Amino acid sequence: GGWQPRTKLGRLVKSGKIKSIEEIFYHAIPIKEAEIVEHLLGEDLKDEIMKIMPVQKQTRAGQRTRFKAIAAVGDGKGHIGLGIKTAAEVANAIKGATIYAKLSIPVRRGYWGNKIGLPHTVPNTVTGKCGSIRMRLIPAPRGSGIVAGTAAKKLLTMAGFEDLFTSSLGHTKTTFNFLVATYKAMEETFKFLTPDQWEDRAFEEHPFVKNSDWLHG
Amino acid sequence: MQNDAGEIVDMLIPRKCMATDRLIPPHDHASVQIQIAKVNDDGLPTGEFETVVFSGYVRALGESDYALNRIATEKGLLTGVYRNEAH
Amino acid sequence: NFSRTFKKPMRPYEKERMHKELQVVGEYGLKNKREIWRVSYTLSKIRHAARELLTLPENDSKRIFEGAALLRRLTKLGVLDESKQKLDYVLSLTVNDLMDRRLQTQVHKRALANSVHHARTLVSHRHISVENQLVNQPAFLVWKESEKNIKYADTSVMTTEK
Amino acid sequence: KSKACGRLAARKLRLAHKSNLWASNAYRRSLGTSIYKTPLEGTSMASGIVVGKVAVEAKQPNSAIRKAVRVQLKKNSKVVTAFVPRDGSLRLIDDNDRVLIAGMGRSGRSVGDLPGCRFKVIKVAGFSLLALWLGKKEKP
Amino acid sequence: VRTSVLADALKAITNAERRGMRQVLIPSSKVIIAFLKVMASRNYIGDFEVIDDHRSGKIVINLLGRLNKCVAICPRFDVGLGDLEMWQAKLLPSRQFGYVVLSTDKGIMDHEEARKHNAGGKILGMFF
RNA sequence: UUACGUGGAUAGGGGUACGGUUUUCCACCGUACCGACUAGCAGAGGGCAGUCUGGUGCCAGCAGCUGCGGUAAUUCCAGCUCUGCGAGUUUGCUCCCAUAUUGUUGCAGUUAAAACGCCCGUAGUCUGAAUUGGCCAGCAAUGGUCGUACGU
RNA sequence: AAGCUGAGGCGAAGGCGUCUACCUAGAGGGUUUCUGUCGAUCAAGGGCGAGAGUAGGAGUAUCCAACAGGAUUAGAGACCCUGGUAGUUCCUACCUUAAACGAUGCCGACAGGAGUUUGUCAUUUGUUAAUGGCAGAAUCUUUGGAGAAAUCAUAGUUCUUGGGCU
Repeated sequence: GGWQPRTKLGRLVKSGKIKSIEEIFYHAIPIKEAEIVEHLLGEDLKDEIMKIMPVQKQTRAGQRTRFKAIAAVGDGKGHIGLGIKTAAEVANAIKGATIYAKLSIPVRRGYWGNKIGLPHTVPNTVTGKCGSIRMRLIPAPRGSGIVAGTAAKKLLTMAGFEDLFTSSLGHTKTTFNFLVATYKAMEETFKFLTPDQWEDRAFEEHPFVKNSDWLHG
Repeated sequence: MQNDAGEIVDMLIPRKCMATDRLIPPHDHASVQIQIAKVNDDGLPTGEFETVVFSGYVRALGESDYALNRIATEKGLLTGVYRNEAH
Repeated sequence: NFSRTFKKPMRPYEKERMHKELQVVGEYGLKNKREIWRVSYTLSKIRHAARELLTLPENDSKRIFEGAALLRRLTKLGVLDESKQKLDYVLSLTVNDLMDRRLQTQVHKRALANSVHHARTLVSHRHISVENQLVNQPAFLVWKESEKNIKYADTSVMTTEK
Repeated sequence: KSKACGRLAARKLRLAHKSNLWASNAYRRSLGTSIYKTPLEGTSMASGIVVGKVAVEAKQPNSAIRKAVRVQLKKNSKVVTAFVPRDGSLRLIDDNDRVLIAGMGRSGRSVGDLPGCRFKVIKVAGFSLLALWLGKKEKP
Repeated sequence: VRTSVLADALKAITNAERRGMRQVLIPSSKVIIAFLKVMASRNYIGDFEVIDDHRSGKIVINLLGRLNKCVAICPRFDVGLGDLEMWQAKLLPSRQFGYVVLSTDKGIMDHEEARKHNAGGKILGMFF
């Protein structure tokens, strides 16, 4: 019969009461099911195993080996997610990490020089740092292509920036850090307060209290 | 943010905290959106609410209490409470 | 004196870059992978010139003379339409646009050759001319004005000799 | 912070920079010169007469005897060990021939398993080993 | 020792804006008063009160809450119009906002003013 | 199973004249007639296309680095297939980038290498506030008003 | 110079504990005294500098490098035991080093609560106390930021990179 929604949010989506990802993001609600994000962007988003790695706990019998793994969800319009997962099997790790990406999912965008049409780069330079690694995403003029490491480029393309500049620092072999600090950089793009998000608009209705009677009776 | 020939671009606008005035991102799940019932004189509800917002920064410190005093008395939902007295 | 027309790529054995460059060679019917890299390097001198112009003021003496002169030279080559003739659109453009203006490909569009490869053969064997002037060279770059004037040189096609 | 930043303070910055270059080992190696007292003499390729044939063996864990010839050089009249690549090849070289020597390709230092020697034999008798090993040229 | 004021004071204003205060207490001067005035024109700040004490002075800022950093760089580097559009690319994060306060011959004004007036000079810092 | 006896086409490499060409040859640029020999170099564990079959058995050897070889070699020595770049392509030494590992922009110094044992102190670098403005029309350049402070 | 003796005080650091008189220095507080930028940091250069060590006198109780025995051990040049001179104390010249350690250079600003505690002043009769001020000394924390992490109200305000010197 397909997935049965559990929790308040899945319930709205199965119902179809709320349409689009933005409504969820604006209200800052926890996405606790992957069956949500499969539904809303249910077309373009693609799984991409970034890498696998072996990992070794010592024990009294020698070396219980487990496989750590990354995947990365990427709609080409301005969304991204990233998840990591260990398991004993390789398939359980990958099919785990696919789900963890969806649980965590909007990348802000803007123009380099003049406002032209349809934005293609980070609004302002931003750096996300995980552990040793430092990632810097820099404003960049049109038709430059993206430049980074091929680890970072795959994730960036999913984000959808047409052209970008980059400046890595620290111990960039450690790829689980390097990809995360890229993901964390794109998280910081909405944090940075510009002149454009001045004014106050009216606060939108939070979609539980709006639909608080279809939910019950 | 604006395309400049015309139009408006970008999807979604983060709501802004009333205390601090910073942006509320997607993932700060400590963010809060209140409803407070405005009432007719003699305490009759009018079916019309004020929606007060806070970011997860302001709650984390302690101070989101004291903002609710300041913001409500500005809108006209309390008397006393804000401004004096200790001793 | 002299100059280096093509540049070698930064990293040799990247999968995505090599897999990209075959299906530019395949579509436009091309000899080597270096005959891309010159057209990449030709696109660089256009865009590096353009960007510097962009940084300058919107009124400066350098921008007015150069900006009009730059767009004039690209409207010849037939990359920019008159819709897009506004200086920022120079920072766009791909190798796929600039490859399309070459003689090989303009024969094909014309269809005289009948194939991308056939077009190369026609030009390399002295069959094709441009306004009564023979062109042995298979990368001419035609200026839209003269695109109409692509035609058989004479020999086997006109002469009919064995 | 941690340096002079002021407007007139360019003598302090320029002169302190000259000191800190002497910590850097590449500036130190170039400048000392310091390179002249070398068998190569700073030349990539050198030639001269073979003295004989020697078996020098690898360190660890690699158990193997490598076969490097002793060669007197032309210009210095020094002597130095020099590796002979490819299997056979020690048999191709002959006793008391002229040979062209070049570097191990490690920009100095000692390369693989093989300690001591920093030198490989490129040619013998004006021919080249690759041609000889492959056998598209000859020796009398 | 107080090496610089304009350098020092803009640190204290930034530490208020990170924290999210309503007002700040800065010894005052005539460059600090002009630096605050120029960012008041672009509406990054509220509106402030330069009080007397027959002394150096004090300022009480009123913060609007729309401001990320005030730098004040030193030493005070000379800059001249053709040379300037490097110092935009280094100092600011973006291209599309944030201004570079420099004391032109006419007075201290943004880069956007300074190129209009056609007068460069020594630079004080920035804001964004 | 669209690249692995047919079907015809079109060259220039080359050859032979003559016309141009140059002080003279050569070679070029033409014109006409003759026509069914032209690819290597470097690799195929990872950094950065085979777990093929055969020989070798910590031996020969490869290998910048990590590593391979002790009789089952995905790295040796050969064959076959495949890959790269292509009239080019490896190999030495010097040298710049990679390198914010020379740091003005722009590094680091509690424990990883790195804060003089402490105080005085000259050269050196650094040095709080203050001096002719306010007000109106602003889009600026500026132009008015308030203040008259009345020297050469 | 026991006990009093403590995450207590003073001193530039090294360091400083019985009591009395003597000469001497200064930090902090208070100040409707005076001067008016006289300042910050520092190559050279100058002094102070635990304990050991050296030279020459005066001491020589205790403890004690060396040394001498006695045990133990396969051996024991050691650990354990019994004796022991140089040193350990004072005075005059030296030496100039330590895990001389907060392994954290100096001056300046700002950024969070909480109660300890030392000095001193202020308003109160909660006067060997209560609340508050400057200056110290530590601490705690469900606070923010930083860091590779351990952790840190400074190791915070740093790819959102520039207060001043070594």
